[PDB]
Amino acid sequence: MQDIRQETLNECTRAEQSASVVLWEIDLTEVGGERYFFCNEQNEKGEPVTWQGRQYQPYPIQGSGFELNGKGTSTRPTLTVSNLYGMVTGMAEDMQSLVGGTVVRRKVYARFLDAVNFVNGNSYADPEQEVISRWRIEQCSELSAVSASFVLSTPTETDGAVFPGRIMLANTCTWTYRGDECGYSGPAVADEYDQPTSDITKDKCSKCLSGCKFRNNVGNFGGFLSINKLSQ
Amino acid sequence: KVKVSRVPDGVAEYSVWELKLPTLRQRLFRCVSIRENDDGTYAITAVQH
Amino acid sequence: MKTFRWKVKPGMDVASVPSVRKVRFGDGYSQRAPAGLNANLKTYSVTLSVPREEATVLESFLEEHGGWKSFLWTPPYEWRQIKVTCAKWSSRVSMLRVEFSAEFEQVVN
Amino acid sequence: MKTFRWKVKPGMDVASVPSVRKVRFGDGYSQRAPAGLNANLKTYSVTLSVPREEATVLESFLEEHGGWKSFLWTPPYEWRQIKVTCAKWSSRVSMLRVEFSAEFEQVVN
Amino acid sequence: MKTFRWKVKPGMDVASVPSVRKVRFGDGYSQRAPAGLNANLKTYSVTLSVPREEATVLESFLEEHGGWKSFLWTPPYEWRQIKVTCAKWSSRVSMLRVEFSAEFEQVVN
Amino acid sequence: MKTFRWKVKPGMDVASVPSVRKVRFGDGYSQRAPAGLNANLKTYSVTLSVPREEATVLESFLEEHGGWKSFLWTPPYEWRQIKVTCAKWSSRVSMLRVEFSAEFEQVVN
Amino acid sequence: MKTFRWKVKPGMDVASVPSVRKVRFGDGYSQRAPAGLNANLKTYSVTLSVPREEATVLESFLEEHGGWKSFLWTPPYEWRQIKVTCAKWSSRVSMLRVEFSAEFEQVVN
Amino acid sequence: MRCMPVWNGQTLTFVQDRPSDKTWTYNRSNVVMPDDGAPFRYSFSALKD
Amino acid sequence: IGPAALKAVYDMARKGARDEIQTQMRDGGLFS
Amino acid sequence: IGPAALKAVYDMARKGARDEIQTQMRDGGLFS
Amino acid sequence: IGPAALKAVYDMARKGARDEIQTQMRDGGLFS
Amino acid sequence: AHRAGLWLIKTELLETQTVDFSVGAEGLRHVPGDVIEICDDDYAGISTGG
Ligand code: SF4
Repeated sequence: MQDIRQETLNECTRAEQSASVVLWEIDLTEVGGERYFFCNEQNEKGEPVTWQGRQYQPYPIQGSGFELNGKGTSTRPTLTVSNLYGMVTGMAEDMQSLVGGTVVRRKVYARFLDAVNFVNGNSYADPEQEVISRWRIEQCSELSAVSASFVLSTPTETDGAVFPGRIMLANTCTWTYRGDECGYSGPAVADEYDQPTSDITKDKCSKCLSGCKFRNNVGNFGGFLSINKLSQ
Repeated sequence: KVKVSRVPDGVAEYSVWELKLPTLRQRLFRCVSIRENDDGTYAITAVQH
Repeated sequence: MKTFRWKVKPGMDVASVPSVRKVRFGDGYSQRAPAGLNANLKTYSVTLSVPREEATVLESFLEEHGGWKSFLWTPPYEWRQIKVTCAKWSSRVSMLRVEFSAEFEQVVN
Repeated sequence: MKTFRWKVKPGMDVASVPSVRKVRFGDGYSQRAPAGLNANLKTYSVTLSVPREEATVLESFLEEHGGWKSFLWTPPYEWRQIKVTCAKWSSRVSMLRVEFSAEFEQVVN
Repeated sequence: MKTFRWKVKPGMDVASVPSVRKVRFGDGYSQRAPAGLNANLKTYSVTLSVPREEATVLESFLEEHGGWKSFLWTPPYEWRQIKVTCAKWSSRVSMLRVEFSAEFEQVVN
Repeated sequence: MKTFRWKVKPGMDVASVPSVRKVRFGDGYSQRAPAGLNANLKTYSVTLSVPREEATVLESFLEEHGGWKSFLWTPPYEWRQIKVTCAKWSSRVSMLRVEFSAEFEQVVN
Repeated sequence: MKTFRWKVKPGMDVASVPSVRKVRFGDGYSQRAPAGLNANLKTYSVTLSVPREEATVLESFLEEHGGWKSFLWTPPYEWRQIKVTCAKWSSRVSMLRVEFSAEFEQVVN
Repeated sequence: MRCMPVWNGQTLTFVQDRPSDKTWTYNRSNVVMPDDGAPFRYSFSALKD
Repeated sequence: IGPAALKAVYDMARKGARDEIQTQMRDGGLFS
Repeated sequence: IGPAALKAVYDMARKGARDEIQTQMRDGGLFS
Repeated sequence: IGPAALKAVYDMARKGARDEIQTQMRDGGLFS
Repeated sequence: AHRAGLWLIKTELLETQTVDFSVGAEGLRHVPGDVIEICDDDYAGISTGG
């Protein structure tokens, strides 16, 4: 069971109910963009729908195919949003196809919606009632002048992952440079072609033994030297 | 008509009631999938428990 | 936005169908709820006849808006100004008069 | 629950389709049994004629409920009060009168 | 089982279609055989008119049977008592009389 | 390019269906915009009546162009010369007259 | 090849639809070209009435050809001999005369 | 450990097979009636399964 | 509506078959 | 009857594809 | 046009599925 | 190992039934793993719910 609030359950039980609103939020902070809020309808006063303080904007967007099943493959829902005016194109050329960002979906009954929306106000307004679920954009299946279609996926997907993941190599270091495991923090020394330099912008390790010797960090070398003698 | 021992507070009209006989055995189940549908309904699949 | 000036011949058909979400349970019980926040929008169906010389003006007016721009019009049914858009229209050219038949959808935009 | 106080015109049509479970393969032995308790719910096809001024009140009454809310109405056919819902209605505006067509569906809730 | 007492207006339509198994060979030769052991069953389509006061009795009679119970009736076509079931029916409520239209299928059960 | 010189009969039907791009899911926010430059191209449903002897000339004129070639024609609707193509036409032969029915579609090329 | 002798009553319908290869580009531009080398072929629809005694002759003539052989005939529309074939036909037998209905497709073979 | 990894709405959860108590009861009035007329459809396992 | 409906349904069936095979090949499916 | 028929046919095609794959998996089929 | 259309579409879907599997079986396909 | 085998044997001997149904507008509460009770009047033959 999801820990749904009691008033939402009471609303679900009743025979005659209020409108069900889905409030889409597309988050591009991890990729490097801004977070965008969309909703399918305007409110009763012809203004953007106001939930808490967010004020989601009106825009034709639909998401279908959501499911909760662990027996077979992953779920892979689908989200369709229109770009007649070229917004999705502007986001995709810039933020590299909107691949990797988060999509958050909220389902709130219109009974609990904020009092700003209705012309006569709402006496039952309660901002705590919503049902939230998070997904991650996976691909842009289509992009046209009429619409654009994305396919979402679960944040925890196991398509390209292999467990042990760490390879024993004879001549190449697998660590990340200046990371936790390499443990190097000092002046810029060399380039990625083992050419001396001092600018901090173009300092990169070549993952070679000479590249590591430039740092005098041979102790933390990722690879295991002289294996190829035994493997032979 | 029945005559219950006590009437819980605020039992509105058109609310679900179940009769639990001692003879009959419960038929439990365990959900395995809940497919959200466009009409606003949910399809639920279960396996015996 | 420009306004529709010409008058409508009697026989206008106002068809309104709301959108609802229905679930039908076992013994006739059910759940009903509105689908959207906004109220429903009507679809006025009109017929109007104009002289041959004035047909060009009306045809050009409907042509310039295409099927994507909306214009103000005060239907005789309720006498309140609304925003309507005409996606398609037709005309039958007689000897003296031209008769237009078109369906004005209502849009909140 | 509001009530419907307007008067219908001759020709009201009552269509009843009982819900029944029947199994029959080809021309074989057939078995039939009811689907539930409230199997038979009738849908009433009504027609209303009201003047130009009174059309707004009826239209507002039908629009305010939408397709979801149910009102009380006592049909002229059997004279027993029932709860109905109007999911679609069409108006045909004339010079002096307006003619309404609608379908009322009996509901248990 | 109860008996259908009310009378039928002229214009009854009796439609009987047997079920057969046909195989069409090359040059117009063929195989024909009856599908089942039992004889075919007709589908009488009747219409009848009753006053306003007596409409409720007939509607209640057809209602209590649902679409699953069969009642005896002697069609004027052949004057032999049979077993019929009315799956659906409709009525047009005039000012003085109500006109029913229904299809009585014949069942051997 | 050859021209059409015959005269049409009362009752020409000019059908206009502009090409537009609209996106709307359910009852939500709707967006519309034109599809191209020459969005609106009309199809004229004409009717021609010619004697028995002059049916051959009109039939030959419509046949030699086929459905592909386009000819100039000045519609009586707006009196501006356009390029049209006739893709289908049907003739109803009478004792002294022949009646033609065809659809001319405006084209850009 | 045998020739058709019997005469056709007024009301003959001549329907001709050419075959074209069309491609529609973005802004109303297009490509049009004929599909085949040969010119299109009309499909005359005729109606003729003959006495009861002469009906057998016409029926035998049309039955002899089946639906695969063609006979020469000179339509009143253009007065040039062509090759036609009748795939299907029907006749309505009155007290004194029999009226036939058939569609003579034109075939170049 | 006989648990099925299912992605809940917000977090990846593991559902194990241990005895548990009921949550909600669904009678013939709570569930949707299809046009077929059967609210519940039961299926069983195969012989060789 | 004639054999054209059958041809269209056959094409749609083939497209669905390719889509289903590709869906099954990924992790957790029958083919994996 | 519009795109709805196409969508329904697509769903039925996918169901048929799953059923056919499961049928072919067992003994004697292509995948066995 | 009633359930008969559904049954016919299902049969055509199964035929398409078999054809697609056999097509993908040969060289270059997914199953190769 | 013996308990691992016994679990398969017992779960495939004891639990051999599945059910599928649709519940409208109140399925927000359910996630996989919930245990529910089914009171089918037709199955039992006696009226148990309303
Ligand atoms: S080669 Fe040495 S300095 Fe470079 S990443 Fe590996 S451990 Fe760090």
